[PDB]
Amino acid sequence: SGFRKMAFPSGKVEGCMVQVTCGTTTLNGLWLDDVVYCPRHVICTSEDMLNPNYEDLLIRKSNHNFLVQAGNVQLRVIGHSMQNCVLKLKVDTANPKTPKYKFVRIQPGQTFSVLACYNGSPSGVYQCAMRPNFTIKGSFLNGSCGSVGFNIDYDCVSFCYMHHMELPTGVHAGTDLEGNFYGPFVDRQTAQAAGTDTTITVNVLAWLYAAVINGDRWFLNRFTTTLNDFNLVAMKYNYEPLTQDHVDILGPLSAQTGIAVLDMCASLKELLQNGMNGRTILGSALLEDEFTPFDVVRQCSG
Amino acid sequence: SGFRKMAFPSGKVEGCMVQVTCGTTTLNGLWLDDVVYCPRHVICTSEDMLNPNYEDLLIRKSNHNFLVQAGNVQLRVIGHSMQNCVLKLKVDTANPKTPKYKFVRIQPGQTFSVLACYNGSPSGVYQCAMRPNFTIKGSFLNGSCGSVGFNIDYDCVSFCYMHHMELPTGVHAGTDLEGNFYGPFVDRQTAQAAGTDTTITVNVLAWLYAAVINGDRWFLNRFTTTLNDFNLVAMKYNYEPLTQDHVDILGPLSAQTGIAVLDMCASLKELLQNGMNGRTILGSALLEDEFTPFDVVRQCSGVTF
Ligand SMILES: CC(C)(C)c1ccc(N(C(=O)c2ccco2)[C@@H](C(=O)NCCc2cccc(F)c2)c2cccnc2)cc1
Ligand SMILES: CC(C)(C)c1ccc(N(C(=O)c2ccco2)[C@@H](C(=O)NCCc2cccc(F)c2)c2cccnc2)cc1
Ligand SMILES: [Cl-]
Repeated sequence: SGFRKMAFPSGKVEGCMVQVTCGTTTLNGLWLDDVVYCPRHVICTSEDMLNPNYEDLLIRKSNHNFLVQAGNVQLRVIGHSMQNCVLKLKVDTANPKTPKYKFVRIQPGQTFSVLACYNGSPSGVYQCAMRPNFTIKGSFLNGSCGSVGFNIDYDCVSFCYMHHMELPTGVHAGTDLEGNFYGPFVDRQTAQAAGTDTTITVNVLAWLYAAVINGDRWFLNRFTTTLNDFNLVAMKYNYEPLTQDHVDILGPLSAQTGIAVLDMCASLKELLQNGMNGRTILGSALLEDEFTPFDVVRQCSG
Repeated sequence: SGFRKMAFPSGKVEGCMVQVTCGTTTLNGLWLDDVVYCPRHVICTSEDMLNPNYEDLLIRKSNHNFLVQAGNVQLRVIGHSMQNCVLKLKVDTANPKTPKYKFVRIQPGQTFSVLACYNGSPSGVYQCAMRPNFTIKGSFLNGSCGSVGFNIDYDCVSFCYMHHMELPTGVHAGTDLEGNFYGPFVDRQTAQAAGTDTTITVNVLAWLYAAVINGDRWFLNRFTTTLNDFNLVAMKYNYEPLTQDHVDILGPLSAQTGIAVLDMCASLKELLQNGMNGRTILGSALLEDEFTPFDVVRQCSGVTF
C-alpha cells in the first residue's frame, strides 16, 4: 500500500556520468561504451549564444580541446562528431560500467527519472513527465546541462532525455539522445517561450485508478459520460483531450477496479467542477498528472 | 529553477541489496562487508506470526537454512546472530561494492531516501520523512521487507531505516540498522495502530523558503510573530512545536531570502487560518513537510555525491 512519486534506481546511470569541459564551459556528459554524449552548446562562445553556427564552431576544435573527466581520471578524446544538438566524443576507453541500454524518444505525458548532475557528479534523482508543451518541470541549476532522463523497465536503461536549457518561465528543455529537441526549441539564446501547458488527462485518470486501488473511493459517482462530452468539459480546465487510445490504455486498470473508463471520466468531471472540498486523494489536494497508466500498474501490482 | 522531491543517488545502496530466503519466506537483505542485515521476521512461519519467540525460532536454524543471493551468485552463510529486530548473517565473502557507511538513527522530521526492493533487486527510489508518529508514508508491496532508507553526508552512506511491515492504515514501520523500531511497534501480527500524526513545522518553513527562492512570494506578508504565539497557533493545527533550534537551523535560508524565521511563521499562521485561496505553492495546494532545511539548501545549491 501507499503511492509515491517513485524514480528508478539511479546506479546504472551514475556510473555513466562524466564532466565535459570545452574552454570556460563545464557540463555533464553521458559515457556509454567509448562515446561521451553531451549538449553541443558546450562549444558555444560567451560572446555569441544568440546565433551559434555549431558546424563552424566544431570544425575549429581539436580532440584536445575537450577535457573529459570520469571520477578522478581524465579520459582521452580521440574523435568528435555532432548529431543534431548532441556532441559525441569518441574516447580511448570503453566505460566498464556501461549498462544494457537503448535510446528512446518519448511522447508528451510519458514519465522518466532524472539524475541531476553537476561537474559530472550525481546530486539527486527525481521523477518527472514530458509536459504536453514538450517542456519538463525539472529542478536544475547552472551546469546541470547534460544530466539525463531515463527509465529502467527490467535491467535495460532507456535514455530518453538530455537536459540542454532552462526557459524564461523556469521550465526545462532538452533533446532525446539522438540530439533532437523535444518541442519547438533551439539551442541558442533567442526569445523562446513554452506554449500554454495543459494537464495530462490520461495520467490523472491513471492516478484516480491508483487511488481506488489504494482504497480511496470518495470521488466516485453514479454517472458516466460520452468521450466527446468529457473532452468538451476537459478542455475548459486546460486538460489535454482524452483519445480512444487513452481509453484503451486504461482498460487493464478499469478491469482491475471494476470502474469503466467513462465512469472514471465522470468522476474527473465532477472533481474539476467541485474541487476536493477539504479532502485529499493519495496525499494530494491537486489532481496529479505525472503518473502514467504503466507507472500505476508497476507501482501497485509489481 | 524548479523544486522537486529528490532522493539521493541510489547506486551505492543498490550494490548492497541481496535476497534472503528462509524456508518459504523471501525478503531483502543489506550486504555490507561480510554481514547481511535483514528483518528477523524472515524466520517466522504462519503460526509463528501471532506470537513469535525469535530466540527459540533462531536457535533451530542452521547456516544453510538462510539462502542469500547476490545477483545470480549464492553467498555462503557461515554465522548468524540477532540484534534487536535485525538478523545479521555472517557470509564468507565481503561485499566488494561496500561503500563508506555508518548506521545512524534519525529523529522524526528527518528525511531519507528509500530504495524499494523485491527479491534483492532494486525497483525504485523515493524520498520520504520519518513522521512525528514514527511511521513512514512509503510505497511498499509484499516482499519489500529489508528495503532500506539512507542519506549521503559527503562520501558516506548513513543507513537509517530498514523496512519491516505495513500497518492497517497503509503506512509503514521499520527499524534503524541496529534493529530498534522507530515508534511503538512490534514485529508480530497483532493489533497495532499509527498514532495521530502531526505536520513537521520546521520542514514546512523550509519548503516555504524554497518557494521564495523559486519566485513564489504571494504568501509573504508584512507581519511577524513571537515564537510562543506561533506555537500556540501551531498546536491548534496539529503542527509540531517550533523550537529555537529550528529557528537557528533556518538561519541561512532566512539570511538568503530576507525573510526572518518569525516573519515566515506569520505567513504560515495566515495560511493555516485562511487556507491558500485557490493558489498553489511550488505546484502544491497543501503545505509540504517532507523537505528539511538541509534538503532545501542542498537542492537550491546543487551538492553532489
Ligand atoms: C544554449 C545556451 C544558450 C548556450 C545555453 C546557455 C546556458 C545554459 N545553462 C547552463 O546552466 C549551462 C551550463 C553550461 C552551459 O550552460 C542555463 C540556461 O539554460 N540558461 C538560460 C539560457 C537561455 C537563454 C535564452 C533562452 C533560452 F531558452 C535559454 C541553465 C540553468 C538552469 C538549468 N539548466 C540550464 C544552457 C544553454
Ligand atoms: C512481522 C510479520 C507479521 C511476520 C510480517 C508479515 C508480513 C509482512 N509483509 C510482507 O510483505 C513480508 C515479506 C516477507 C515477509 O513478510 C507485509 C505486512 O506488513 N503485512 C501485514 C503484517 C502485519 C500484521 C499485523 C500488524 C502489522 F503491523 C503488520 C508487507 C506488505 C507491504 C509492505 N510491507 C510489508 C511483514 C511482516
Ligand atoms: Cl512514450
